[PDB]
Amino acid sequence: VEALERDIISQNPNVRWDDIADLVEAKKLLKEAVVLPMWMPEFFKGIRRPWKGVLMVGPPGTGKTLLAKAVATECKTTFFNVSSSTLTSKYRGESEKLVRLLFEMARFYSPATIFIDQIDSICSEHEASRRVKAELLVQMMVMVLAATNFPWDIDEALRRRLEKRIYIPLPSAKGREELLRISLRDLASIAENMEGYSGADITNVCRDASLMAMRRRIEGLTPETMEDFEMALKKVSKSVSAADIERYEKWIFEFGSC
Repeated sequence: VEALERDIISQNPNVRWDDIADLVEAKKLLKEAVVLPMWMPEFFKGIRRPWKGVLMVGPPGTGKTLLAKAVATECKTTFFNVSSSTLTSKYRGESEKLVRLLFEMARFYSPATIFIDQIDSICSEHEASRRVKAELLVQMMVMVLAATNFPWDIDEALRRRLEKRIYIPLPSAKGREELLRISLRDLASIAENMEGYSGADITNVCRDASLMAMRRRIEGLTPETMEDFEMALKKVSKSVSAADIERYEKWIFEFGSC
């Protein structure tokens, strides 16, 4: 199916750079994307070129899929929001040669970016998954970006194809402080308290801390806040264990250029 590719994947129109805090990661993803540079080596000189594959690896809740659009929007490229899990699911019939055709569509549109979310979920209809991996290989001007919350389950075959591998981490004490701000409009001691908490764990621990405690004590007593935070801060987990965070750091030491 050609026409239906255009409405969902080809265009989910991206137009922003700096958003949702995460200032430390955005920078890193901005130093390796090198937009103000990257247009130029693309333009005229060879021997020095864009990365033949960029793998974003890291913990969830960092929203790397947003960071994809955030890169493609600055280089003024046509953006492709292709899920890796979507090709195996939505197209059983030999329509998977449409990975190749997809790349052909990218070449057609001069500036292009092909983001593949959930790369890890490929080898995991096995035969279909085997075919699509092959089409992805033979295909790999444009730009190709990948994303995985499980870098370890990426096979060594597609891994090598990824030239640049970068770690997209959780918000540090400064992001999680400002995420606290965004979720509310005293925040300092709360932010530095414990690492690991992702933006989602933050933007909900606020809500508990906000009124699940506040209203409860005004609805509790008679008719006729900082304490609540720490109280309801330990009624939520991080959903990313220190050991799991320890895992990403290890993978990026052994396969990533950090």
